Amino acid sequence: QCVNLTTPAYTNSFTRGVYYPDKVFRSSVLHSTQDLFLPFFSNVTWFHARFDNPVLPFNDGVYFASIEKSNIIRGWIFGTTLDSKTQSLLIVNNATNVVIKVCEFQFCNDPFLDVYYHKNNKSWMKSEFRVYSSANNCTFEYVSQPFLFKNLREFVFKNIDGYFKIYSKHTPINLVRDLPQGFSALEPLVDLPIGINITRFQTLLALHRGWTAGAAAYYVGYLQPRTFLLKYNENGTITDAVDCALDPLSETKCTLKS
Amino acid sequence: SYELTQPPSVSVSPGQTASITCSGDKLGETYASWYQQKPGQSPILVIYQDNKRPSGIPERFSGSNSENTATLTISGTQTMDEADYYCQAWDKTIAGFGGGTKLTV
Amino acid sequence: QITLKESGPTLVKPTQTLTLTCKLSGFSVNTGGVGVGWIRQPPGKALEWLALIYWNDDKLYSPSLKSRLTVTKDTSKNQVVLTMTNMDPVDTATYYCAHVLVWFGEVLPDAFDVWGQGTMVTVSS
Ligand SMILES: *[C@@H]1O[C@H](CO)[C@@H](O[C@@H]2O[C@H](CO)[C@@H](O[C@@H]3O[C@H](CO)[C@@H](O)[C@H](O)[C@@H]3O)[C@H](O)[C@H]2NC(C)=O)[C@H](O)[C@H]1NC(C)=O
Ligand SMILES: *[C@@H]1O[C@H](CO)[C@@H](O)[C@H](O)[C@H]1NC(C)=O
Ligand SMILES: *[C@@H]1O[C@H](CO)[C@@H](O)[C@H](O)[C@H]1NC(C)=O
Ligand SMILES: *[C@@H]1O[C@H](CO)[C@@H](O)[C@H](O)[C@H]1NC(C)=O
Ligand SMILES: *[C@@H]1O[C@H](CO)[C@@H](O)[C@H](O)[C@H]1NC(C)=O
Ligand SMILES: *[C@@H]1O[C@H](CO)[C@@H](O)[C@H](O)[C@H]1NC(C)=O
Ligand SMILES: *[C@@H]1O[C@H](CO)[C@@H](O)[C@H](O)[C@H]1NC(C)=O
Repeated sequence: QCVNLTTPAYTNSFTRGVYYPDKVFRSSVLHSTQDLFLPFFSNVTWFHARFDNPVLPFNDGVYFASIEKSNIIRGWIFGTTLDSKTQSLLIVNNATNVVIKVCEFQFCNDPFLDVYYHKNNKSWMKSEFRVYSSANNCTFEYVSQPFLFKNLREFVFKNIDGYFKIYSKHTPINLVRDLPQGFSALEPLVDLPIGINITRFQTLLALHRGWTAGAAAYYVGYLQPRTFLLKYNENGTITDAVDCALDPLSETKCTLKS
Repeated sequence: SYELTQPPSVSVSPGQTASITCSGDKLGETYASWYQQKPGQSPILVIYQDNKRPSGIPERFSGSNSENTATLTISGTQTMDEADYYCQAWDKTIAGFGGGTKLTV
Repeated sequence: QITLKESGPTLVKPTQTLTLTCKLSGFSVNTGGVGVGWIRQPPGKALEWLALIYWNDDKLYSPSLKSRLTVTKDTSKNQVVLTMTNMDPVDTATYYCAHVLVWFGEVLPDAFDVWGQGTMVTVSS
């Protein structure tokens, strides 16, 4: 079922990629924490979906964001060799549910979902699934509700002590082709007790027929071990954050807890 | 319901091509489908999404949809193709079947 | 394979309520993308669509009959039940249930691939 159809830019992520570091409720407080966060005012790699779906490094954790209207980006593949030799993690959002599996998958040279559209540009139907040819020795399976003006979706992927932890946020965006300037904290989505080695990942697109895609783009950044001062409002929501390693002004604010 | 008109009957000689039309208001915007019903039996899907056949349906059956008119064509019509043919179209979740065309051979 | 089986009363009186049950196999009513519709066919006449239910309990009804039609599904028995009230002699027909192909995103009905055998219901005194 594999189709051998073959032939970046950077943006400024001002104050984004911050997530609730734990599950402890806090309010009306400035709290200092140390964890893996996206550095402020960093160079985030910008890809377009003609589509770009290369294999990217995972490093110590991945900040992933997408802007789209037609729901082209459906999921991700995480692993090492990304073939039948090792276990790998497949996260895909289908028409009704999100399917998360860990198996010895044999992925296609260029994996994707094969869909077609109605005469209108809102409805769609599946034709086939062209991501892998096999899925042997499955160890983990989880099914839940889908992860899903353009739609902005942000995810943070961490892998600590065997747990693949996903944080997320979904907001509307009124920009044409870039990330918003402002602050928004990501919330815990799911904790997956998997126990596998991840060094690389790939983005899965829904393509249609040879095969093409509509207008969409996504951004990839990386997390670093940095100190942040998080501002919790009266309702316990983080409304601001200071990157203590950004500049001398932030250092002063973090030192004085203000 | 959705308004959808068919001819009352079609009559061809064996070996000829039968053509059954189906006229609506918005068939140029939505998808049409066709069913074949024999006497005493439930209808069988022959064409869906304008021109796609289900597995098991003979290559004799084809069709199209343009200018708000949909058609079903039977090439090399056999005497075993005698049946009442119906067209269907959905207007944004509003169903509608045609009156049905009696095809004789 | 996929199959559907209609059952229920084959005779009701005027002003009585008819209940028809569609017993299905090969798929579950709780499975995404699944829908089951009801269609009737009076003797010598064309098919008329009545209603269909989606796996997510969303429902579509024919505007002209909506006021008399209720559709529910049994999530344990894999059965779809149609209730049609206040029937008149003119409502005599063969009733069918069938599988519905469904478009996603903006959810729409497409076509009926697998049909049941159908059951004849007469309305008379
Ligand atoms: C999107 O993915 C989900 C999860 O894979 C799909 O739901 C699953 O669909 C399969 C059928 O394709 C169901 O299998 C059935 O399992 C029962 C036993 O529980 C068995 O008796 C049946 O014969 C059949 O094997 C599966 O249970 C179901 N899982 C869940 C959680 O619903 C979903 O259908 C996919 N969406 C689309 C549009 O395909
Ligand atoms: C796709 O091309 C690669 C070479 O880049 C080859 O190794 C692989 O076997 C091909 N797969 C198919 C299905 O043609
Ligand atoms: C981002 O890249 C630009 C060059 O395109 C460079 O001038 C700038 O200093 C870089 N900023 C960071 C934080 O790396
Ligand atoms: C869907 O998009 C195509 C390309 O822009 C357009 O030609 C077509 O008319 C659109 N469909 C509808 C119902 O407008
Ligand atoms: C499961 O792994 C073993 C090796 O430990 C392998 O021999 C077996 O074939 C695998 N199962 C499947 C279905 O491939
Ligand atoms: C993951 O695999 C890479 C080689 O692909 C290896 O260098 C690294 O140490 C492995 N990590 C773990 C936790 O096994
Ligand atoms: C806290 O929640 C209340 C509603 O319960 C809202 O009126 C108030 O503005 C919120 N405070 C902040 C800082 O958002």
